Amino acid sequence: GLIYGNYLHLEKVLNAQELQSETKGNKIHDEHLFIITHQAYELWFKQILWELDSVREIFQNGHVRDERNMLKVVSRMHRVSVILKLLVQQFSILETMTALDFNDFREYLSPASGFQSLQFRLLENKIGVLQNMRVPYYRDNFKGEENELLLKSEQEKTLLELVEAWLERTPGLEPHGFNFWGKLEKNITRGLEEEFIRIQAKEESEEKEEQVAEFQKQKEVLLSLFDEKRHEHLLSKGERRLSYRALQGALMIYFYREEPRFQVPFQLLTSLMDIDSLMTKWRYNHVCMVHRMLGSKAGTGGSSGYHYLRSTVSDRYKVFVDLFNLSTYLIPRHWIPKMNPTIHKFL
Amino acid sequence: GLIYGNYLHLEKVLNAQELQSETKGNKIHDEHLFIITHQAYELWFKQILWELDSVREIFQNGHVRDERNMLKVVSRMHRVSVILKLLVQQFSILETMTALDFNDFREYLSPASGFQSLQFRLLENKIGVLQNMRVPYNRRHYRDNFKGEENELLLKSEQEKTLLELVEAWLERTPGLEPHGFNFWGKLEKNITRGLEEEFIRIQAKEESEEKEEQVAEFQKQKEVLLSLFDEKRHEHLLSKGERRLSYRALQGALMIYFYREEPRFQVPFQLLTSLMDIDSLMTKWRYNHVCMVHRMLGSKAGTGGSSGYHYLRSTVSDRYKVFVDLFNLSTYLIPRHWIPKMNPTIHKFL
Amino acid sequence: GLIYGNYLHLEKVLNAQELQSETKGNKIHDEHLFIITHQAYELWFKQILWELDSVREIFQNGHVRDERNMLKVVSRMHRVSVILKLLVQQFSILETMTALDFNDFREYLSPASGFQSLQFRLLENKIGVLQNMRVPYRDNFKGEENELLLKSEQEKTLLELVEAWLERTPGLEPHGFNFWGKLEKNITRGLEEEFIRIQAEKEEQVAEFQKQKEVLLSLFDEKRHEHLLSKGERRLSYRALQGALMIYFYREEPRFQVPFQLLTSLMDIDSLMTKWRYNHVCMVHRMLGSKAGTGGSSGYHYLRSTVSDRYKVFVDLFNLSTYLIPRHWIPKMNPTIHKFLEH
Amino acid sequence: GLIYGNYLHLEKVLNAQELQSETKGNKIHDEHLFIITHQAYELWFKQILWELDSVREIFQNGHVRDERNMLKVVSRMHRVSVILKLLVQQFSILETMTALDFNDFREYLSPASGFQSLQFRLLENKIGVLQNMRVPYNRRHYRDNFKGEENELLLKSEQEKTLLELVEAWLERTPGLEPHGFNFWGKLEKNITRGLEEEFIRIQAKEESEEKEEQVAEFQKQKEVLLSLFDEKRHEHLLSKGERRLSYRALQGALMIYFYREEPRFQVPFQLLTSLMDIDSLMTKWRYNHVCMVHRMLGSKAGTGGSSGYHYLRSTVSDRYKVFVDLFNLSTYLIPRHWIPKMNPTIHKFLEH
Ligand code: HEM
Ligand code: HEM
Ligand code: HEM
Ligand code: HEM
Ligand SMILES: N[C@@H](Cc1c[nH]c2ccccc12)C(=O)O
Ligand SMILES: N[C@@H](Cc1c[nH]c2ccccc12)C(=O)O
Ligand SMILES: N[C@@H](Cc1c[nH]c2ccccc12)C(=O)O
Ligand SMILES: N[C@@H](Cc1c[nH]c2ccccc12)C(=O)O
Ligand SMILES: N[C@@H](Cc1c[nH]c2ccccc12)C(=O)O
Ligand SMILES: N[C@@H](Cc1c[nH]c2ccccc12)C(=O)O
Ligand SMILES: N[C@@H](Cc1c[nH]c2ccccc12)C(=O)O
Ligand SMILES: N[C@@H](Cc1c[nH]c2ccccc12)C(=O)O
Repeated sequence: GLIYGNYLHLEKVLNAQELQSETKGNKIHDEHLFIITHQAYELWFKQILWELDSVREIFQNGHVRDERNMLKVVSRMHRVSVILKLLVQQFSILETMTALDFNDFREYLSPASGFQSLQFRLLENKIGVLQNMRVPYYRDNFKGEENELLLKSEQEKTLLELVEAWLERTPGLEPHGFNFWGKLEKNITRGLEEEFIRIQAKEESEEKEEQVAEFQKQKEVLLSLFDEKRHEHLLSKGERRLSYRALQGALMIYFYREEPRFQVPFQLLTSLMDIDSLMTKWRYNHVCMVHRMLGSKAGTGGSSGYHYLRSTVSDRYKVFVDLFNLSTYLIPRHWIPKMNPTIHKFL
Repeated sequence: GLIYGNYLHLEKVLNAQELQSETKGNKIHDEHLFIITHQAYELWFKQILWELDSVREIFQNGHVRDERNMLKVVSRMHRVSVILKLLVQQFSILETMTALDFNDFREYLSPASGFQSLQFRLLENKIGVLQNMRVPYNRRHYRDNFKGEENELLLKSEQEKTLLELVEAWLERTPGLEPHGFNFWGKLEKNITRGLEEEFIRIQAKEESEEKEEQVAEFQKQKEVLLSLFDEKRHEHLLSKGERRLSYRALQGALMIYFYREEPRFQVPFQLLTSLMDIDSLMTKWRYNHVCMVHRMLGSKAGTGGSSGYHYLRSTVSDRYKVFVDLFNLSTYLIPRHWIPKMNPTIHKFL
Repeated sequence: GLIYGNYLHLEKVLNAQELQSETKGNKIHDEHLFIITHQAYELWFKQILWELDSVREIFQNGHVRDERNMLKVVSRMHRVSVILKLLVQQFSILETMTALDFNDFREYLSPASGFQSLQFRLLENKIGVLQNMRVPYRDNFKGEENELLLKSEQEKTLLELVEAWLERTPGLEPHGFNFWGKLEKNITRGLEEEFIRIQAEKEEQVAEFQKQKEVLLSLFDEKRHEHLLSKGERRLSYRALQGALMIYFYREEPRFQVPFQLLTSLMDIDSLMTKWRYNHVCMVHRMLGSKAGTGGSSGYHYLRSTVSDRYKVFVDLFNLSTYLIPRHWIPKMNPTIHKFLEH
Repeated sequence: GLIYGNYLHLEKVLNAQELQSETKGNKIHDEHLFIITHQAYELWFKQILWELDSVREIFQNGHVRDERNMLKVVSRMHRVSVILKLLVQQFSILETMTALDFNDFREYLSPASGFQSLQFRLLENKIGVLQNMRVPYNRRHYRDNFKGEENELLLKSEQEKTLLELVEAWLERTPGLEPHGFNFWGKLEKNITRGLEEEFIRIQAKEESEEKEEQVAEFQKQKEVLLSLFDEKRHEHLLSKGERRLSYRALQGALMIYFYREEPRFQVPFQLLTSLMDIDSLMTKWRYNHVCMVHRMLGSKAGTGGSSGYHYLRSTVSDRYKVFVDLFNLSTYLIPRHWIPKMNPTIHKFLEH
């Protein structure tokens, strides 16, 4: 019964290539590569959305609470990063088209543009790209059911929100349990006092002063971790994304990552940072290619082109910026609150 | 006005995903990845066919005679190797599927298989894989997967001039082969004979030892192989055994381009021969990346397509599928620079 | 204060390039690429040995028994896979050397060869390639190096250390969860239940079933395992094989999640090691055609023979995919066993 | 008899791994990966310099004039691209180190940093990064990080002819620019003037609508930009600001090679100009891969080298470091195929091998 071509619906996939250059009586060879490249990107965007929606659902329905499901969650998020690595490398194919050959069919593209990629916007919204923090110069380019899908993607819970809620339930944050945050503040305070005492002991000098100057900056940054009102301020400015408690959960997972219950959660947090890193690399690879194709010419979508695309390579689009910035507060191993054999048994 | 999704016919591309697991009311999540991965490979096969047919046409219609067209030829053949590099890497995506999760939807695939990939067979044929070259199982079982217009397209792909045949005819016309002109082959036989005579004298001069006795036997091996190049009867014998594919005169053209590659008229031609070897290497790396994956997916299990599975696929990782094997094997006959026939001012100007 | 160049000992690393063509009064430009490529490969071989020895020691010193060390074990084995991926890709650099430019300095290399790569042999040995299964190596070494290589053959391999760990896999104990007994029962019921279905298209369905029955029930023949094991065609003990299959089937159970990742990584390393070998083959074919190597091998022909399951140490982890069954056949796990496989 | 290990001097290469964490009696496992990764980069930087210096010399000694050398020049410049491609991908290895594990040995590194990579600075200089276009970090020149011979070597790298200067000189001699010959620049201005006039007449002829106002606006913009290409004084201004790098005549040569790339004598030259943009693109991609990894390693911590760290590195991902920016920006002035000045059989014959 089942045949390869029918199974893969190749009657659709391999009959979707219509050169506008040809339609308008001036067939240009490289337009075919241009079409295929975009169609391959859109297939992989569909796969990323399939994986991403399935992970969002595992969080939203509480399946993530059952830790049996963590291999599936980390495997699928790792799989998204493996797909994004290919999409970054895939620009190398379209770069075998010269700007001069591109120029021969560019006129037939106006006013279509990548601003009309539904799936790219769905992908951005569902990971959790800030709606206000987008570069000043998006949903205007969409109508009908597509506009509806995009609104759903903006209103439904993002991977960021769902990871946030899960980080807020991380074991060990309980003030009457392990009391991670209280102990951490106590240990950092005591650690810094002892570091100062031994800087003071040294003989007055340009070096000692440099050492005091650096200690004072590091002290201010480390203790700023414990300033909740500062966090709330930076939250409202969109410079941070995660709730204060979610930050505590993530830092708990970082410090105690070798504890069996935190091993795969540490892999997940690593994977989320990988996905942000590969999405900005996708953007910058797109940028470097567009510079060769357009120079300083305006895009068919109405943007300044090259200059606009450069502005999207920015932490404005880094959804898990907080997971990166937590590296600001790494401390000597021996300052990390100790685990009692009971804390160990629970993890 | 033109819209992105309309331009790219995404109403077809993004409505072509039907999970057979779901159609039998037992939806398996990873079947979606399986479908997208094959669909992406088939889009790229279609692009390779588009590049490959355009280059076949440039050879067939004689446009290749105008050397203005050589940048276009080498760019498109290089583009094929860049696409094949991505397709080799693309297996890393499907390797994120465990054998256990694959096993949950495999039953819904039978009897469909990669043997029913029309485009993969069109690609093999159009580069110039011959029915004889295919491993016994593959040889006849390959055409028997296709009916109607699909079978018509495969017949055409075998009946029409292959890239091998078209490159061969072009290599036969390589400037410098002309016995009345630069007479490459005559001068090469003379210089290699003279070169071997000087080498035999150098070795014969050496103080007697074990190391001399070794060099003598090694020299005698190299002399046998190098002088065998000029035995056209031996060339024809190896053609019939399928050990060589190119005509004797095309082989001479290939060596001309290798030795004189820096001559301006042979610069892009040398890039093209490099690209043809690249495409053979990447086709066989594609085959071997597929083998390594299938081994983890099936172990010793037989394929849905009817083959032994892992064991069959290993047999396709063979030089019998290497269309431009002769371009690789010409490295057997590389000689010291100072043995290569000199070009005087007259022949340099012509190139 | 520490300085970058001093820290990295670049006084050594960047003063280690001597072109033999230039030493013999005939400097060939592309020999520099040739030297750097091999040196970069050897640095990464050293890094893989560093990771692989550290993981061997975690198994051998008992620390792997502490399941808090599994993240470290899988990260380091995954790191080996990421290094090998780069090393496969790294052939693309040396392939920018034409066979004709290589031919200009090849004469200065004899009789040196890759057969004299100490680290490559150490890597093969330490993963657990056995000397009797090698395609017809220590003859190429002397003194301290021949010594290090004998140690690499005599000391516990990653295959042996993983074998011993797989034998202790929870759920195998006959008095306990009794996985192997339960699995045989369920596959026996599974097959005779399908025969009943099939016997009630119809010709080929009877043939395919008897093929499947024969193979599946052959899994339970321990005598047959020991035969193929002694004949070098299998590598893991029968109990280790049961552990592996336990981890495959129950991989989602928290305590088996990172172990499954580890089994996936061991298969990735075999796959990438053979891909390294095959990329080396594809390049050497263009460089040499049918010429014999400076090492005294047939060259291209000998290298092809190393692209075989003779060199696939974890071949058993691949072949376990032969014996995969419908998931409803897998012995159900009660709340008693489920709680034992929680962290 | 030559031995593998002796040939590759592995007695040096594989005895250069000293963990500072171990030297201070606290050995950290991942410091070994850190050291090997930097050592591999430096081996490849040396190979890039070897290729780059060989190609600089082929231009400088005048051998580039004999067009039989063009396969060698393009092969070696493409080889630099292939190496840089691997170096971009190589960051994936060091990314298998967590920020937590890096934090366990970071203390033993200060005040060493990548600001002290002689070869990275040599590479930047020899391609043609402007010293006055470099981003500052401590109000002083990057070369303050170097002393003695290293400082001298970097000075020579700044002073000696860069790849940009050598390519520039060669572009100025591009056949077809000579006003008494093919007169490319004269014909191009004439053809663009005509092209724009015929384009205006076509817009003038449409019925008054938003579509016309769009086309009139879009047209007068394209008109301004294209005609600007012929303003030599505008080019000289932008050249002094460092917004352009190539002389006006070199720019003409590059555009000649773009438009007539298929002419046999311009085929390998067009490949070279493509390779030069690839190298700019792969160097900036190296910088951004470095940036993305460093964000996870340090967050907003200051660098051992005295920079702001992540924030400073983001500022080097900039057209300040794009040496062949003019080759990219020429795509601004691409025109319809039929506007390109026609080649008669005489110039066709002079641009054949
Ligand atoms: C010759 C190749 C390409 C050129 C010249 C190009 C040009 C542009 C330009 C100028 C923009 C900004 C909007 C505008 O004014 O049009 C843009 C945005 C975009 N392009 Fe491309 N593009 C190319 C290839 C691709 C490919 C292969 C993809 C694959 C999906 C893609 C996806 C996008 C997306 C998703 C956007 C929206 C990005 C954002 O707003 O952040 N582009 N492109
Ligand atoms: C789980 C993944 C895969 C498995 C288990 C698999 C298995 C097989 C098997 C067993 C065969 C031999 C014919 C048969 O008996 O069925 C085969 C052939 C083939 N497969 Fe795959 N395959 C996989 C993925 C892919 C992908 C992604 C492609 C992409 C196009 C592909 C393309 C082919 C082609 C073209 C053939 C025919 C090759 C030849 O005859 O030389 N396969 N595959
Ligand atoms: C032009 C490039 C190369 C050629 C022609 C070449 C050739 C050969 C040949 C002929 C052999 C078989 C032994 C012999 O007869 O000499 C061999 C083995 C080997 N080569 Fe290479 N090789 C090349 C590049 C490399 C590189 C870059 C590495 C990196 C370390 C390498 C590592 C090895 C190793 C480890 C072996 C032993 C493999 C085994 O016994 O399975 N080769 N090579
Ligand atoms: C954990 C990994 C790494 C970290 C955290 C790191 C951090 C930094 C930082 C902070 C700087 C700015 C100067 C400073 O204040 O120290 C820098 C510059 C640099 N790093 Fe790295 N780096 C890493 C890996 C590497 C590697 C593997 C290379 C390989 C050569 C490298 C090469 C450089 C170079 C050349 C610079 C100077 C770049 C410029 O000025 O534009 N780094 N790095
Ligand atoms: N699985 C539990 C506990 C939990 C929440 N966040 C975590 C992070 C790491 C480990 C466990 C947890 C839950 O989802 O509520
Ligand atoms: N926006 C591109 C054109 C383009 C790129 N990708 C596309 C996909 C569809 C339609 C148009 C495009 C330009 O300005 O040149
Ligand atoms: N272009 C000419 C001459 C030619 C044939 N083969 C070649 C190989 C290399 C260079 C030139 C040629 C032709 O097609 O007949
Ligand atoms: N032949 C494969 C199944 C398979 C792989 N790729 C496919 C694509 C379409 C249909 C079936 C397949 C097997 O034996 O398991
Ligand atoms: N950690 C225990 C139990 C164990 C052995 N092998 C395993 C495999 C998976 C999970 C647990 C185990 C041990 O080393 O003896
Ligand atoms: N064995 C290779 C030469 C070779 C490859 N890699 C080497 C490293 C060191 C010494 C020699 C080599 C040949 O036969 O051509
Ligand atoms: N080879 C000649 C002519 C030349 C200069 N630049 C070029 C660019 C492309 C083609 C030829 C040239 C020279 O060096 O003066
Ligand atoms: N500058 C880095 C440390 C570093 C990265 N690479 C190095 C090489 C040598 C010495 C130090 C380094 C930091 O701030 O953490």
